[PDB]
Amino acid sequence: HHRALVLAQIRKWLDKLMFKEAFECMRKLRINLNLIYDHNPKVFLGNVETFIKQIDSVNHINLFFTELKEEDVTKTMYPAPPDGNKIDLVCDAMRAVMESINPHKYCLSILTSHVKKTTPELEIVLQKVHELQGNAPSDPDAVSAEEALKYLLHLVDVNELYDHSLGTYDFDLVLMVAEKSQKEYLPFLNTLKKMETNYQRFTIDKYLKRYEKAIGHLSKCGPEYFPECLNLIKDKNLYNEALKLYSPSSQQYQDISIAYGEHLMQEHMYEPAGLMFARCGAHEKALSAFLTCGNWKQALCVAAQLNFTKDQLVGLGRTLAGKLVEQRKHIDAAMVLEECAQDYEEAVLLLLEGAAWEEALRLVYKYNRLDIIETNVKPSILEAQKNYMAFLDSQTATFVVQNTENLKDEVYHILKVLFLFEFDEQGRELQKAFEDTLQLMERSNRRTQWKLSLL
Amino acid sequence: HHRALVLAQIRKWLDKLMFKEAFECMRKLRINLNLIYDHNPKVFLGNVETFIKQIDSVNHINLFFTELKEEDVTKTMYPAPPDGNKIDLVCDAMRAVMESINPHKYCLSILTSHVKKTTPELEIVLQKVHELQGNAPSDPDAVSAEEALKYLLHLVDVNELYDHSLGTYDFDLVLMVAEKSQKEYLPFLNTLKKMETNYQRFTIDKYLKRYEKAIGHLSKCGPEYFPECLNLIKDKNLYNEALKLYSPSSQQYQDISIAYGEHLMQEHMYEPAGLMFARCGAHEKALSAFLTCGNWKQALCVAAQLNFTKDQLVGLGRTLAGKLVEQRKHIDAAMVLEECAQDYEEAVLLLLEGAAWEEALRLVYKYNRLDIIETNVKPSILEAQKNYMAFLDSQTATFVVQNTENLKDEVYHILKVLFLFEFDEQGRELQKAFEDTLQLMERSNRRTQWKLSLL
Repeated sequence: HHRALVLAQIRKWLDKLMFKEAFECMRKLRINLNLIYDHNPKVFLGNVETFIKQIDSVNHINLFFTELKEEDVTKTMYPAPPDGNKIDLVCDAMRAVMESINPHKYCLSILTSHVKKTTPELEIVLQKVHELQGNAPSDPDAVSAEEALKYLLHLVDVNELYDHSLGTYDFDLVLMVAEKSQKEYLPFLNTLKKMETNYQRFTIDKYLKRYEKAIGHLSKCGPEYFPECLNLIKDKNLYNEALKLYSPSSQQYQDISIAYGEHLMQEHMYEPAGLMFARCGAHEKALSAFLTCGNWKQALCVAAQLNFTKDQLVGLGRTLAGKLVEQRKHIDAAMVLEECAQDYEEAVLLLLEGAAWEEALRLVYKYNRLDIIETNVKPSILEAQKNYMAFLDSQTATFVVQNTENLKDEVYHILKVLFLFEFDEQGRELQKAFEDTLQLMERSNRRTQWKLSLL
Repeated sequence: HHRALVLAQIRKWLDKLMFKEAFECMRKLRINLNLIYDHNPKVFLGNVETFIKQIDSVNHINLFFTELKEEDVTKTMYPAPPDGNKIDLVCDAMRAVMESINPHKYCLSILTSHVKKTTPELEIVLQKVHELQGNAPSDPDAVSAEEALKYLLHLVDVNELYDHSLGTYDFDLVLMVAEKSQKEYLPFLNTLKKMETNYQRFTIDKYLKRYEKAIGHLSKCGPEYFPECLNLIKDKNLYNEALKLYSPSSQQYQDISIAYGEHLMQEHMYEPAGLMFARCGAHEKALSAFLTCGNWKQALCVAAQLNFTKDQLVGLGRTLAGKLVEQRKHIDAAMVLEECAQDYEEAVLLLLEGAAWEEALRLVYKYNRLDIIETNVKPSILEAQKNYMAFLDSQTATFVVQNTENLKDEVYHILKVLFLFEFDEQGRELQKAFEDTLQLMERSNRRTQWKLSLL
């Protein structure tokens, strides 16, 4: 009972926005500092200004930062009868208030609110410690690039604080960190200095594994470096970000576009590669990329961009109809056959293979081939008939989620051609049949019509 | 407590399949007879044979029938700590046992199990009382058509028992009912007798409102009666059942088919009418029926069955493309325009109107009209772009069931033509945009891909 009396107090203090009283006492009985947020997140955010202002101190408001955990201490350590990420909301919201009130007094704390994010923003923290090199000192009123290094050192690995210096490119800043911490690193700098401005920065970023940026340099230190650069891209997969670098219509932006074709190819994402080849004017490549997947619409555009003869098109049409057949895209294969090669007969058989009765039939009359009705169309209907019945045992008796309400359309369609051809018996059979096996599904769909009043 | 002791007994008797003990006692304290089924339906059905056999009596097993209600007396009157319709299961199951054991002893009861169904089968009951006229008497061992009328009279309205006599067509049976019950009905019979066999039965069925059967007669009493008959059909809507009457290829089956066309027309079910006209060889009618709805596939078949000129087809194609446009079926309207009238330009604009970018574009190259890309295609893409963004505020902020996962396809499709045309900015914009407004929907879909690695 000795303890619960204190925590009571603290919960009432934080309730009356008295953060100092609460905090001063928490720190003296070593109670965890998260309480003062976790006790009520919606209130603490929305009163950050009056929080910051009550612990003016920078030791105190940094001691809060180090102690701040992702987890709610109200669930576990101090049991009690948001927007998103906690560490981030608090580091952000707190920093915006410190930014406003006095960026110069709170420098060391604003840096700490970058280092402590769920993904420490050390890139940003060092662009800030760099600016402290220029425009300093303005009296002991501000903080020097060295007073901040002493402090950051307690919070950031030394190998990681050094690796990030180099990121800024400012060498005096880079020395500052090695000397005010961990002289067999002087070889790197002393050869680095002897590189031209642009290629020096490339080597630094390729070394820090920052490839997207390291390309942003090699693109500037000359055209005899384009091959060394093209390599990086090829196998760091920097295709997207390298295109925005060189001007379009450049013979350099051209090679990067082809290599992106070739990489997309070798990755079995064939359609994107066909679109890239086709944009950068590589028609012969885009045609065999569009062929390998079943994109005939595009395939025929690229083919016109190459001026195929009426025959070379007939030949192409066939090749595609094959690729589409082996992708079970029968209706599509038929429509490339009747468009490109005027193969009336093959098209009609493929339409029937994909249960396109009405279109299978339009073609028959468009060509005086009424003989096929007997040979192929009526037999193909009657056989589908059976495969549709046999499927309503197979899927009725033998039955989680049954979307057999999407052959709702397909039955509608075959019912009409059944009636047109005097097959009433099997018509009424399927009508009745599909009806029951469709309502006989109510336990614990849509209103779209497929019936034929004619049966 | 005086009562619950008895009901206890009865529940234990019915439990030990002792129906007689139970029943004998139920009838003496006027307990409701439903108890002996409602106490356990799954058991009583499955022991009907031993039930029937224990009340051999026919008074007793008829007294059960009259007392049998649809409702469970176990829920209400006698509270207790199936397949379908109760009255029907019991009347059926009980009748099948009485049929087997001795159709002649149980005649009066088998008739009662027809009269008591949820929809009393009086048609069937009278075909049975008719058969008792022929093959009688075979001693007092059976029941005469008159001994059954005395009994049925207690159970069936007299006007309804008479109306059904006439249904059997046997006049001696018909007299039997009027005399052994309610002589100013003799005019009907005495003129009815003077009709030929077939037309006499027509008049009886038209009088009993049994039209489907009354047509089955008029179709036989001559060809000068076809007009009187055709009328009945027209306005009793007996089109389906009248077709199975006359032989196909009959000029009588022809007129019934047209009138069914005309009736389907006047009912705004235009597609069925177009199929009927088209089956019975009424092409000119089926063409304007297929036109009025948007069925161009069929429309073009019927048109070939009439040998339209190359021009009369161009003209038809246009007419359909209009009907399809006013049914917002843009892609279809375009495909009738490029097929029937070779209107390249109109088709391309309509495809764009229905967001068929890839097919809109195939056409452009199939005709050297690259100028349209500028004038019409690129502008139409960019505008869709906006209507797709503006729709992701309109449908994201302003939001039960949101199937905005079916424009999943349509975005995929427009993304590719965006990239082909150097519109990366609006590409990445829509990619990013649609992505969030698609995941930002998780609270309390599919895995189909629409992304472009190229953005």
